[PDB]
Amino acid sequence: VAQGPNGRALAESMNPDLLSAIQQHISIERYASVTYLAMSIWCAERELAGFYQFFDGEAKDEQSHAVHFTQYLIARSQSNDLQTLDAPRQNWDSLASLMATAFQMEADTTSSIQSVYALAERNSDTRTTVFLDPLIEAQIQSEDQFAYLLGRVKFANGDPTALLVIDNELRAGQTQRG
Amino acid sequence: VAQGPNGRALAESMNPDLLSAIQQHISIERYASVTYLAMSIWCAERELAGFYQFFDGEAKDEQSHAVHFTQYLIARSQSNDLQTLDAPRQNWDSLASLMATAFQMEADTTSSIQSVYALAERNSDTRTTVFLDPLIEAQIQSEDQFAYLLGRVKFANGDPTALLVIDNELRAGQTQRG
Amino acid sequence: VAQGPNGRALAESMNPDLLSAIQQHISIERYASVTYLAMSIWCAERELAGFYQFFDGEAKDEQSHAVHFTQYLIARSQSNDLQTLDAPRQNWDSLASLMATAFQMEADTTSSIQSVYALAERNSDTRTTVFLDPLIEAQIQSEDQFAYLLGRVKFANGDPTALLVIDNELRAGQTQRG
Amino acid sequence: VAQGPNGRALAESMNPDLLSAIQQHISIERYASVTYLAMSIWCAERELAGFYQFFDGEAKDEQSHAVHFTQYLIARSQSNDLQTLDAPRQNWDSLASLMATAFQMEADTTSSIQSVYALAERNSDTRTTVFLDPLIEAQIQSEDQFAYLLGRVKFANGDPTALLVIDNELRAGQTQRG
Ligand SMILES: [Fe+3]
Ligand SMILES: [Fe+3]
Ligand SMILES: [Fe+3]
Ligand SMILES: [Fe+3]
Ligand SMILES: [Fe+3]
Ligand SMILES: [Fe+3]
Ligand SMILES: [Fe+3]
Ligand SMILES: [Fe+3]
Repeated sequence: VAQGPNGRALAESMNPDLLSAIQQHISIERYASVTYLAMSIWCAERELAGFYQFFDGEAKDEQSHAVHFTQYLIARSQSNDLQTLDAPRQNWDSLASLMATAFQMEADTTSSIQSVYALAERNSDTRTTVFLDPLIEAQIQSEDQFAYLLGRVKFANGDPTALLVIDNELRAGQTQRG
Repeated sequence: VAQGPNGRALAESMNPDLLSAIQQHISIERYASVTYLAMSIWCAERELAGFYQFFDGEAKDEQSHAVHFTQYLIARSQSNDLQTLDAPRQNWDSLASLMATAFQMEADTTSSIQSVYALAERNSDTRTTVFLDPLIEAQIQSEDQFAYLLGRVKFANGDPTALLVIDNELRAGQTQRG
Repeated sequence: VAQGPNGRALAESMNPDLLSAIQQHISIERYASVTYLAMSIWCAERELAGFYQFFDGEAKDEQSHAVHFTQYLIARSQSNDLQTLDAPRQNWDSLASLMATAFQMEADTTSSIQSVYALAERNSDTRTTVFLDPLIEAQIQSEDQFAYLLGRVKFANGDPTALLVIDNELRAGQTQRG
Repeated sequence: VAQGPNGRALAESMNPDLLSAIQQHISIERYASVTYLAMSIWCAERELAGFYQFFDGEAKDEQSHAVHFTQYLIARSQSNDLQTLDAPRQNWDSLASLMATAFQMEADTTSSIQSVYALAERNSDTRTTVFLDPLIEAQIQSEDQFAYLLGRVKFANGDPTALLVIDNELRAGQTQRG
């Protein structure tokens, strides 16, 4: 039985370019996590408690996604390589602008997964494409959700009264079209 | 015992003009169903989740009404004739405009039932007028309800803040005067 | 952040040929729905109550599948386009013949999904292939189920006694091999 | 306050032709009752226990309908006039033939109600047309039901095996399309 780069018994070798791309995607997820934390803080600074609670949960969720990817590398007997994590963006002129960055961060996370997926297909790594399938499905619902929040905030058109109403929705757990 | 046009034992013959008018009313109900689906989609596209859920339920309800009419024709030993279904309207400039079309569609559904009712009376088909009575009663409450939603949306006068408040009412199941 | 054709924030553009093919598949599902309704009616006309209840449920299910596809287009920020719906077939010489059309309609629905799937693969739209995966899986079980019902009815060889026995199975919810 | 023909306070006079027609309809219902009893007996004589139980219940139901009409005459301060009740038909060559007579008896009961209804309309007796409305509705479901039983028995085509299967359905309470 062969041993993988992390020392465990190796079911099938992984191409180093695919390994590198998974390790980088873990950084993308970790960066989304600290970005949602930064957004949580911005909302708390403006007394938007519902948005603060929503992004606090999202930061924890993105971190769970990152850890889920580190477990896949363990399961494949590959080495992890936790990287330097850049500082998040921390300043926005409005909630609409924040939510725009939020949506783009979700969409960018999906693009990263898609890039890993395409490289797995090139390498015929069916374990990885299967592993990624439910994660792409969750990204579809997250994109749908962030499009909903962004659009609802844009509909408010900067009226504080409407932003308070939406804030209370989020505090209540009303965060999707349903 | 005579057999009806659909092959079952025939309790009493139905005039072909009344049969034709019932078959056409089934199309009216099916068309209202797909119209409310189109309206559900328009609302979902604008993050008006409460209106989206309301019209999603209304599309299912109108379809149930259509099927209820197909069962009456079976019970009368008459043939059904499911027809080509036109494409619904799908574009509106505002929620007020959508709700206006919605109210008119409900009122037009009642007019169709009334036309069937009058033809049954002309033909002295008491089974059909009796069958239609509870359906007219339900139309009265649906007209009352759609007048309520339309008027409440018109009262909002296009203010996004008020439309969000109404949207949340509908998501909560608050869809009538009560 | 870019806006999609339906007005929502756009996570990733969709090729117009793939959009068109999804919109057409929605029509396929809507057409299967009204076809199963027509079959429900044919069975009710011949007092085959179990088959009537089965196809009544199947018509509702196919419609849910159609709506599920309209939600995916919303989630992708694409426009829906609800189309003219052709009239269903409504006449069969026997239950065996009806069930043959029923099986072919299920298989044809899967072919339509497969065609959408292949075009997504050509376009590298991984969101769409992932979205379609559970729906293909459900089609496998539906094909298995309709093959079971068709074959059981064919085994009956037109004996009314056996068709009554099968009818009672379906009324009892015994609709699959299990 | 005026007194009605039966001695009670009279809310509104009834035309004697309408009174006579209601009194005769009570006889129609009583005759259907003893007819279903005769049918119950014929089925019991041939060990068709499910059909025996079904018609035993139907005889009791028709009698309840008759009594319901006698209560309406009391409520209208009109006299009842319970009439000589003819002997029922008691011999049939087959269950198919019995069920044909059964369906015709139900349809004939509805015709009698319709005749009363038309005379009430001529006399503008809105109390009577309102009173009759739910009874016509119940007749629609009874006609639907007897068409179902008749057609299912005809489908059996005189095969004892299929008639036993249907008999067991009826014993189980499976007496309608559902
Ligand atoms: Fe993530
Ligand atoms: Fe996410
Ligand atoms: Fe309706
Ligand atoms: Fe309605
Ligand atoms: Fe389907
Ligand atoms: Fe299906
Ligand atoms: Fe009766
Ligand atoms: Fe009866």
